[PDB]
Amino acid sequence: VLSEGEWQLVLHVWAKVEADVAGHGQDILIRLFKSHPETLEKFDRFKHLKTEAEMKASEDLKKHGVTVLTALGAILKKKGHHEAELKPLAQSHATKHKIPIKYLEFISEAIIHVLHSRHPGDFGADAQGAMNKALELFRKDIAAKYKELGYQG
Ligand code: HEM
Repeated sequence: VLSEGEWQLVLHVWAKVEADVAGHGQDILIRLFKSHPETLEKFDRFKHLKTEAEMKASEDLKKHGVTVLTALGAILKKKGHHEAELKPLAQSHATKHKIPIKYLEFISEAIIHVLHSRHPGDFGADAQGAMNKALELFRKDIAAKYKELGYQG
């Protein structure tokens, strides 16, 4: 599992994320969209945005970035005991949104990139390693629920 010390590192950086969720969530989604364009085509509500300027301009994209980080935050503060929060997310993303497990890896890279940008002195190699373990645990449990449903990535 993650140690209690690695969970400390994770949540100490997330409390800073919580001081500007809407800004963090918008940067993360933008980074996902540009680095991996195919993920934007999964969003009927965002599929119209072509440039980074248009993305930055959209209130609705910002609204959805808040939705995602709030849901991720609820999960991370359970420190691994997240069965009830994670189960509905896997179900929706499996059966309704149809999101390949690989795209959950892409958004995980996006989160880490943005956390490094916004919090250097605060997001050293050790905190980077803890956060990547926590995201791999996230991915690992959703993947298990996907397999059960017939979608395995
Ligand atoms: C940490 C990663 C993610 C979290 C925490 C997350 C969370 C959520 C939440 C809470 C919702 C709204 C309720 C729901 O539909 O069940 C949602 C909706 C949605 N998510 Fe995710 N999501 C994540 C990653 C992704 C990725 C990587 C994609 C696509 C590449 C994706 C696509 C969607 C879509 C298409 C919706 C519906 C948007 C709309 O039309 O209203 N999600 N997500």
